[PDB]
Amino acid sequence: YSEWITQPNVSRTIARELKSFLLEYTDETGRSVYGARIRTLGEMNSESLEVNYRHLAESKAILALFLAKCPEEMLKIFDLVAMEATELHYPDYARIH
Amino acid sequence: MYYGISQFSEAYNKILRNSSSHSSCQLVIFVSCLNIDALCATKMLSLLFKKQLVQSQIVPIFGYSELRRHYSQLDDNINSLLLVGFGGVIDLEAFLEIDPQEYVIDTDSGEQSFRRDIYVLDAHRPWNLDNIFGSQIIQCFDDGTVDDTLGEQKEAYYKLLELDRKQRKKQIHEYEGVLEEYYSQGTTVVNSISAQIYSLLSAIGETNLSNLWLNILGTTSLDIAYAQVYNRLYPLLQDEVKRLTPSSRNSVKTPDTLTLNIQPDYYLFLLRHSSLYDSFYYSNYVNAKLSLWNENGKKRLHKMFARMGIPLSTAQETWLYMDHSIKRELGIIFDKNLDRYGLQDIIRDGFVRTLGYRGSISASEFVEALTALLEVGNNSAQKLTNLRKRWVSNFWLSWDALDDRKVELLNRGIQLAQDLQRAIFNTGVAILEKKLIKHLRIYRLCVLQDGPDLDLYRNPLTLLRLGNWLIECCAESEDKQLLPMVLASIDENTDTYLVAGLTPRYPRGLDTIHTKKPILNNFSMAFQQITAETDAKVRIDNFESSIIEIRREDLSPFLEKLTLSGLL
Repeated sequence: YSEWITQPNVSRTIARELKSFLLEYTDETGRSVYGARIRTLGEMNSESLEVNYRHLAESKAILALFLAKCPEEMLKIFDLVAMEATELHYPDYARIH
Repeated sequence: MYYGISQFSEAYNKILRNSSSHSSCQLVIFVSCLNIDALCATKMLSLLFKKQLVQSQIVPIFGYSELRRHYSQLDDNINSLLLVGFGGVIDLEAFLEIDPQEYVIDTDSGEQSFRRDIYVLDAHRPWNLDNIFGSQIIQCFDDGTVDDTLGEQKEAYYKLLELDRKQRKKQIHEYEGVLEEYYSQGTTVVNSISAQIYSLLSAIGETNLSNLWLNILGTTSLDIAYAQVYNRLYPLLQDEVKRLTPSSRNSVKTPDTLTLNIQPDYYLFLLRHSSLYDSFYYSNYVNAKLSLWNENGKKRLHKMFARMGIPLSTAQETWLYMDHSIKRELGIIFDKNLDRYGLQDIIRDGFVRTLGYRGSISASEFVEALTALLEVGNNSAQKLTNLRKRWVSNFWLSWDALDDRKVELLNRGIQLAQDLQRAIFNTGVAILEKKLIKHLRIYRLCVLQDGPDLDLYRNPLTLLRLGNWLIECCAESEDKQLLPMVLASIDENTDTYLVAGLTPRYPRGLDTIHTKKPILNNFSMAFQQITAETDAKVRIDNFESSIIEIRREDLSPFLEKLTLSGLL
């Protein structure tokens, strides 16, 4: 599975899918939790994005299965995707973190 | 018109002839304390008369009663008096019990001379017609308004003077009505005293960099309240700065270089002597723009500081110790993320003075420090007099703060300015939480009954600073219509409230057709008419007419009568 994740096209696809999951995951009340999470992450400069396992399991489940099986590389990839999303919300956030 | 701009030098020469006798001191300067522009003007005149070695007396006055008492104590030898920052709206000869016949000497020959000549200098527009026209002792330094817009008033006043049947009474009534509609107008200011005396000095030709700096400070003193006048006068100061600066630009910094520069001076609070985060948090404009008194305000402040990409620790670091990267890209950073939150008007160009290696300083920070030094520099009618004594004493602290050899005093003034901004901010947020402001159809009353540091607001400038905070905050509330607010503060030692009639102002940077029309503070005649009737032991002595001291028991009836009054 880890070698499968190391494939570049797979890496880019997972990056885009995690971007979409962060920007568009909607709960019962309808608000996108992770967009506001990026908002708060930038505002307090927490540098850490608390992403629930249940949210990633419910939507795009194979990503959660991979994470539970081979977290080593997708930690890097999802961290980069979170940084890019923070750049979207907070331009040039790389200065602070 | 009495003294136009072009003939100020004539008044200067007349005063020099009258009192350039070093054997005595026949010239006395009266200055209204708790007024930055008057302090700057008095400093200009003091330096000028130090040049010509004319002995002078400088007396800081707080209240009208003090002025009349000093004039009663004033000796007859003094043939020249100077009033700075007051006296242009009230009947001085009636106030000081003055007739031309006692003071006139060498009456003959169409001319008249007087044993004591008094020269007033204030820019309050309700120019007293009996003082500007019907006297020779009172001498006013007009700034071009009386000679241009009081022609009809001049004609009506002279018609009444010359006339002391039915059509004659009709015309007398018409002239009196014209005079009255000229009166009953809120006290407003169109020019800065510092600019007027700087123009006089340029006519005399004794200008220098220090006098130009004083004029910049005096003009900046009116920016917070009279920003339209500041914009009107800014190009003249800019041109003077361009003219006087030596051509040897970009010279190596020596401990003796004194440089005045025109550079981006953002509309923040003590930027160069406080953290950027605190400058935003304490800036009246930003606070009014986001209503920081609510808990959402601080979160949105962090939101901006994140949005620009500036670390909060960096923003909260002292200005001198910030990284040179941010200190050299502040302008671009503001360009990128200021229009997003509507704070584009923060970016501004001002004058910065640098004295060798002592670091730069902006005019706004300097005038804030001076005001802070004025405010907190250090049975019923006795402790109040002690308060007047302390307030007058703080005037000399603020005066000596002007000396470049007393930078330690300037640092204390900066610390006092920071503390006063903190206190006013906290008081405003507490008031807006408890909603002490009660909205009516006449004025939004707000009385502080108990709480923290209430003894700070018995100083008139502190109450005015709180008024500036709250009026700026309410100005950005478009839902809240234009309406004056009234502030009172009980003095437990004296058991009296300090009622401060204020005036609404247009939001800074909001320039419209109605914005060009100034707001007129009609609390003067309302206060005086309410006080003349129904004796309530009210103490109206401040040169700023919209400030009174009222008995604690009589506060509520006075406010009820004022509500019954529709004058304002």
